[PDB]
Amino acid sequence: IGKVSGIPEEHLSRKVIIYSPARTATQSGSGKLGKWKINFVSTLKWENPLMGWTSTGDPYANVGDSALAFDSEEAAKSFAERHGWDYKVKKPNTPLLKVKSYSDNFKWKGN
Amino acid sequence: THFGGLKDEDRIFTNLYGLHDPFLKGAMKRGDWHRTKDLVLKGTDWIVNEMKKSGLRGRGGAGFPSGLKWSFMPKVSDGRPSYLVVNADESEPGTCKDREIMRHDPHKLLEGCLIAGVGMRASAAYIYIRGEYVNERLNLEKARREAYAAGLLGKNACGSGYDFEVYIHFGAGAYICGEETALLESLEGKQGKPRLKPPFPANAGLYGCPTTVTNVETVAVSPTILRRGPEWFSSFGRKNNAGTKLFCISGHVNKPCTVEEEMSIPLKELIERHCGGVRGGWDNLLAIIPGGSSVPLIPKNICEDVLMDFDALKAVQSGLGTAAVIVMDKSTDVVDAIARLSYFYKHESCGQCTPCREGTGWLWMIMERMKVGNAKLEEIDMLQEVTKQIEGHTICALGDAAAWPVQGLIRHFRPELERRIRERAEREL
Amino acid sequence: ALNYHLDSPDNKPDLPWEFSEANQSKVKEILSYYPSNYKQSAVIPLLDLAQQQNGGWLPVSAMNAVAKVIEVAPIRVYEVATFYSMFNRAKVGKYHLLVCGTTPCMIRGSRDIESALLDHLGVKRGEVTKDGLFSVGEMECMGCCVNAPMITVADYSNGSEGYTYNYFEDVTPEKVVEIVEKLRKGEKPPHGTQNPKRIKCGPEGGNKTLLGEPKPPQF
Amino acid sequence: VYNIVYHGRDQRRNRPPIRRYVLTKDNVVQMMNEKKSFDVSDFPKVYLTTVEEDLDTRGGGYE
Amino acid sequence: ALRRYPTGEERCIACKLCEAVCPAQAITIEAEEREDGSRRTTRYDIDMTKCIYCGFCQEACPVDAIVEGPNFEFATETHEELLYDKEKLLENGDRWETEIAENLRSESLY
Amino acid sequence: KYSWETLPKKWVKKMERSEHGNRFDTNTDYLFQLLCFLKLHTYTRVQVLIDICGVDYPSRKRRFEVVYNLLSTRYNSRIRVQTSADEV
Amino acid sequence: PTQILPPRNPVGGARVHFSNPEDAIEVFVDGYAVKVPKGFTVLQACEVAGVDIPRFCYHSRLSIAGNCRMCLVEVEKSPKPVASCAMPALPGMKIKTDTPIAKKAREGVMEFLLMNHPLDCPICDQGGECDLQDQSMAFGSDRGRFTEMKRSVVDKNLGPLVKTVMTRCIQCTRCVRFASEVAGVQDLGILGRGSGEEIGTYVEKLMTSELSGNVIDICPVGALTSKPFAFKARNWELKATETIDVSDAVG
Amino acid sequence: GNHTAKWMQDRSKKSPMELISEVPPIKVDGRIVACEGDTNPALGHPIEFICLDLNEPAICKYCGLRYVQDH
Ligand SMILES: Cc1cc2nc3c(=O)[nH]c(=O)nc-3n(C[C@H](O)[C@H](O)[C@H](O)COP(=O)(O)O)c2cc1C
Ligand code: SF4
Ligand code: SF4
Ligand code: SF4
Ligand code: SF4
Ligand code: SF4
Ligand code: FES
Ligand code: FES
Ligand SMILES: [Zn+2]
Repeated sequence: IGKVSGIPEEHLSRKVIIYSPARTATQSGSGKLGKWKINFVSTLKWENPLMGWTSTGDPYANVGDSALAFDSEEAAKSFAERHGWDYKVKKPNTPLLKVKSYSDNFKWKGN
Repeated sequence: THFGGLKDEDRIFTNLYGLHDPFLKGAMKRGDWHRTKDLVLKGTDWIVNEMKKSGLRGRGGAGFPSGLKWSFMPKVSDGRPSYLVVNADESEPGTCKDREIMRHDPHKLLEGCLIAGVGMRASAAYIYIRGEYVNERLNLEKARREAYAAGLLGKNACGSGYDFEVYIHFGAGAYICGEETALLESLEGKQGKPRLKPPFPANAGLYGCPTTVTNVETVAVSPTILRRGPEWFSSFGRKNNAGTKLFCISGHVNKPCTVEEEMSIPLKELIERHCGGVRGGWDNLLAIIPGGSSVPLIPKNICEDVLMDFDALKAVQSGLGTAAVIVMDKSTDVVDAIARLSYFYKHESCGQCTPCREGTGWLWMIMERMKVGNAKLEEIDMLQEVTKQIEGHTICALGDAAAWPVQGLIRHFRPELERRIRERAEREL
Repeated sequence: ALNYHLDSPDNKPDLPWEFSEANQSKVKEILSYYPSNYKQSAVIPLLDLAQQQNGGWLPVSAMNAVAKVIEVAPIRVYEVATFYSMFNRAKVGKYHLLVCGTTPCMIRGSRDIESALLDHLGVKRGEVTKDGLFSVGEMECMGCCVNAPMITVADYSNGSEGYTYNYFEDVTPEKVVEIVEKLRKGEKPPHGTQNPKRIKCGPEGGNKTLLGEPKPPQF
Repeated sequence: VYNIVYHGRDQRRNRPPIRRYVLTKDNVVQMMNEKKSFDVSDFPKVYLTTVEEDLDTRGGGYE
Repeated sequence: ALRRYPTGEERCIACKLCEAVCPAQAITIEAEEREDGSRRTTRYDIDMTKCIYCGFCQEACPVDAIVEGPNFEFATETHEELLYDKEKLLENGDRWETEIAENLRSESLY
Repeated sequence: KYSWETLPKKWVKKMERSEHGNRFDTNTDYLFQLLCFLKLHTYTRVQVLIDICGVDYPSRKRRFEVVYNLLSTRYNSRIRVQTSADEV
Repeated sequence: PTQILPPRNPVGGARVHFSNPEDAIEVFVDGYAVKVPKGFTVLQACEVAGVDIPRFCYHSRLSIAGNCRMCLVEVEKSPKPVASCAMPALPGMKIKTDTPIAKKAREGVMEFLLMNHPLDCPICDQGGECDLQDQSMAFGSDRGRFTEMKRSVVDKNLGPLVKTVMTRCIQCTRCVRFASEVAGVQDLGILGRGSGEEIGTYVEKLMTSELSGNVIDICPVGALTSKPFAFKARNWELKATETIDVSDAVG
Repeated sequence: GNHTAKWMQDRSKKSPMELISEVPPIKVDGRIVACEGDTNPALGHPIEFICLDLNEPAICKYCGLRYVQDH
């Protein structure tokens, strides 16, 4: 389903990374986790020399992040394998909910 | 029945007014340290049982049934030496009943430290004197040195086999540090910021060791509760509320005084009898804050026949806290008085939790507006709603203690607030 | 009152500061009260001792010395010194007259007490007098409530020896100015109720309850 | 203005959750057997609209 | 036009709200703590050709830093001029401030 | 709704909604047959295909979702028959 | 009737670590039982239930605090909304995170936080990535009744890394706990009491500790922000790659 | 300046940094100021309350204006 999809040939030998975006460390809120996204590396972005702004050349610059977000690694892998991309799934690192309680702040250092 | 009459041989805090010597050779004459060896030998379970049977409730704002509180302490010691922090620190506005026990018969307080310590399996008592009570804690350290020299405290509890030593800590000017869960920390050395309740002081309090924080008046009537009759004690006050509270008639009474008197006493009877009367006669009364400052007002139409006991004053949409009755007559600006109370709760709020830390400065700003009249007639419903946002959410009951004065002021004197607002409106234009 | 430190030649962490003698013993005793560890418990008494020793205020060098004596990071000592109100962190002169201002005082003329005291001294509220002697500072409920208006002096003249935190209660503007003048003249006015006809915390017409001679009740 | 309680005024999130329950063959054969007859008023009403000539009678040409 | 505060000092603190709200993404903002210490935009370039003139930037800006001057007469012979440079040509709003301040003083009621 | 009682149960195969406009998420095989129903039917007369909205859900297995809108000028109602067909 | 309930997996795929499969306490989060190990705070007993309870000072790595009451879920038989961060889940406890009392408690607290807080969101470096902005725009009220003089705080010098604007800071104490515990240097402090509370070193003291630049990610508010990343970008412009680091061999 | 040398190539009109560093700091009474903007609270920046506990002038971040305690 890569050939019928009209995508040019040179963008079906692309190497993607099917990660799950970790939580933004700045804000302690999990409302953006569990949305697996293909990551077309799309690193090539120069600076259009007339003005200060940048200028990509890869068509898959933004769609990796924007508007292409699956809901499960199986669906994302099925997607990146239909289209014939070389996906390397990077598993998401999840937190241990280690047991913790308030009364541990007021622990007694014996003597 | 009809309460109020307490005879001079039934007052527990003799030498209240410091007329006689407070220390030993002057305390043994008043029955202090009389036969505490027998009491300690009577055991811990017997002490807790007689305190529960006497129905003694918390002399402090909490109003919790003492004895039952002392049964919360662990029986088998698991290495953590159970402490006993005495809440000498008050700092509640209106309350001097502690100041007349720390000085002026402190040996009752020390003997109560000992008797409650053997009562709750304690191992040391930290009398957290309020910081400003410098002369009071000097008298108390004098009496402590005495009770140490007289073999009463320390390495043998009054010659008994109980190792119990009383150390005297003193804070430094913080009403917030006085709270039960904040006493433990302000004494642990950290700031006087309360801890959350899920760890209860009886389970993990001072130094993480179990402990129970008791107001001096509850710990100090404990000796005479045991030496006299727990039936005799419970013979005062109404059914549930029983004992002889130490009152402090604070302001706008022609003869302000702190006087010990039976609980369940009619507030009007107390005012008219002991402290004289509301300045300018009872018909001059405007409002009364019956407990300390942590309690709503009483608008003088439900202050005639209200009894100074926990249950009735709670049923009158108020509370009996330290029973530091503050009286206000028709000459005062009651909104300015409650504005200064809210300023007090803004100042003495350790700021640990957001609902109090911020909303109390907010209550102070709204009160300093409404006392001039700068508000709008719907803010009196914001003020009610702001107070109800503060009340249930704060870590300790200071949030309560800061939402309750304003809540009571609104609930009762909403006509006066609305009148000030409308008068400001008509002053404009 | 800033909740942080602005260096000054009088007050900076460079200055060497340490408990003088006749106070090292008090330090040892205070630390003896609380256990070997948890000696942090003694930060309130040690800080108050440093405040008495340094004439009424806590320089940062003093907080650092208390931290060295008590073995916690100086931030914890700084946190407790800025938290508790009795710890003055800037010089408050020699006496620092603390006039209560809560409602049980406010309704009983404590605002007039403070205004009379201020206009007599001539300082805004908390500024120290040019004489360096006096300073006024509002304080919330001081316990002295039935003794309706009150004023607490903190005699910092001698230091940890003549340190008297006297309660001058039941005062009036005239009583307050008299107390201040008798304080600047050197002597120590008699504390307690500045209003006779009442014993301490008494009903103002002679107590009406505690009259009979105390004696062991029927046990 | 001075009553900013929101969860009562909320519209974005103050809605009943989606109740997506499955129907299996038993349920629909039960429903088909329960539907005994299609009496009138179990039928969708017609949006009746007829045309009627009018020149300027609405208000008299003045609105 | 990027407005200024009456006492000089470009009104444009670099929050990037207009760069965010822009439907056509015309505004490219790069920010740097200037030596004075107060944030400011090293690059504030609106691409007028890639701009829909919807006034979203005027609404989104918190301090009214970016406003649309009633100019509308700026047809340029060459496209590169039509890309309004970083805070230099949008800084020509100082000439239009006499009319922009008037329009804002009369519209702020809405 | 009357339309769900008469409609053969198999035709409304997968889903069915009851607000924001009602829909019969059907199967691709029974679609034009389902569109034959709701039109040329006395009590359900749509006659008007308002719109055919392709919707692409990449995370599904049947990627697209061809959302046929349908207006019923007679009974003044609007039904949104849907489907699901992937790229091939 | 053959409903299809959502899966209700943990909040962030959080692996729940049973110390043993015997002491699993079963609590009801919005009438949906969840088996949490013994000792889980109500907040963690809800993060096991997928319910994301708004927290300002509760960090899983850091200690537990009540410096604010943004969580306040209503458990079944308690008289007041219990702070979820410190209340340990008891077996059978019924946690109602969305009951009107819980939502009103959350709105109350998010009004107090935004009461003395300055309107620095445009000039705040963490304007987009802000717990306060994203909790006000999601759980806090749409309007604020406070129209008075907010309190303001000077900006402490905490070094060439952490730009400090303590006026924005909500005094949740998260950083003063991070520097005392994880960073272990003990320089930050909650100086003063009341609204006058100020977070930072009492004497001008650059945070000499390494590992103390993470206080910015710890900080739920712009107050503590990277001074190197002074204002150069925004939370939305930044395209993020989950790279690794090569400076030190900890990787 | 150097930051202002990135967007301004005129270098003849005074750089905004100098235009704001040459306006004197505004005396005030209390310990907190408003600086709502120019004059009209609706044509200035969101009101930014500044603390004046320090001795040096505390700038308003949005407008660059400076306030001193004036005790
Ligand atoms: C708002 C508040 C005010 C308090 N005020 C006092 C007080 O004035 N005196 C005191 O001894 N304890 C005070 N406490 C501490 C406890 O409420 C309680 O009084 C003490 O821990 C035990 O007293 P009891 O054993 O007589 O109940 C206060 C606590 C709170 C939360
Ligand atoms: S903010 Fe109020 S409730 Fe919270 S710890 Fe401080 S005084 Fe207690
Ligand atoms: S009007 Fe403003 S926000 Fe809209 S496209 Fe143009 S520059 Fe962008
Ligand atoms: S123009 Fe407005 S939105 Fe854009 S950076 Fe400046 S202040 Fe922010
Ligand atoms: S932290 Fe910054 S962005 Fe967030 S609400 Fe506060 S000022 Fe606004
Ligand atoms: S500086 Fe940040 S982390 Fe520290 S208390 Fe303030 S808001 Fe919390
Ligand atoms: S009135 Fe509270 S102590 Fe003077
Ligand atoms: S974060 Fe749990 S209540 Fe403050
Ligand atoms: Zn400004």
